[PDB]
Amino acid sequence: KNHPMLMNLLK
Amino acid sequence: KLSEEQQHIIAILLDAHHKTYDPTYADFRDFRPPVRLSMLPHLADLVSYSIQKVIGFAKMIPGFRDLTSDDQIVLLKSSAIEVIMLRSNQSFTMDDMSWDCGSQDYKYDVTDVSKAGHTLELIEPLIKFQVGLKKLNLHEEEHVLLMAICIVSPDRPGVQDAKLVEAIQDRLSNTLQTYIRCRHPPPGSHQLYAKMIQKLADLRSLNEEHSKQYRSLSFQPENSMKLTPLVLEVFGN
Ligand SMILES: */C(C)=C\C(=O)CC[C@@H](C)[C@H]1CC[C@H]2/C(=C/C=C3C[C@@H](O)C(=C)[C@H](O)C3)CCC[C@]12C
Repeated sequence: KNHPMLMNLLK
Repeated sequence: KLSEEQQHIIAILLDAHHKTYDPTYADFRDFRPPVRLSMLPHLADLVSYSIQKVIGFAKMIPGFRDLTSDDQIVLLKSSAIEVIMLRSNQSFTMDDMSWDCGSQDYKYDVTDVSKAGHTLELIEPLIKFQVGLKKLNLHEEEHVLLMAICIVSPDRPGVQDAKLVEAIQDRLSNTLQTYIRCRHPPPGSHQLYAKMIQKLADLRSLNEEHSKQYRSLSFQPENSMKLTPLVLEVFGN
């Protein structure tokens, strides 16, 4: 999605 | 009447805000020190920290989990700035017309924002928005519900599954409408849900303005370097 940090924080 | 599920929702939203908002503002020490674009390094840090907290609140929201990872990401990316403006109000004070974080160093005023590199075009509507929001004098229950409704909006750019997003929002909206009639007394209650929804439209405009402001700041690399990687990812990318 090109959003690594947001995706990680979300998990 | 307020259904048990509705009460359940409110209780969750309150606790989630409590977990993600520290009224002591003790973490502000960690940020790069405010300098009086002198303010940009400190404010970029405050914004980035705030994005982290908004994410933490967002996970807590009922039904948020059910959304696919892509829909969660688009919702946060679009709404993060608006939530920060909304949440920021607890800090905000009518007396100074400034955001007050328990210390002079951490008290923020229009000239500080300007030092961040923001024009009055963003700032002036921002301060009016803060003023109008304060005037509502919302119950903490209303404040947390409003943040949740802001986040889970179906018309956000990039949303995959709008109907599912709309369904989560409607349950929160219905909880809000029902809460106000049940728990908010006249005359403060009058046209409260409509006034609150008008605040969400104000926020869309602020977000749209912020993006133009970011793009202008963003265009220069040296200014961009001052921002955090989270901030670049959420607003850039
Ligand atoms: C543009 C490149 C830099 C920016 O600072 C963009 C956002 C600016 C314009 C303001 C939006 C909200 C403002 C403030 C918020 C204060 C707090 C946030 C909240 O999460 C919190 C924990 C506290 O209540 C403080 C005041 C400073 C300017 C803004 C960040």
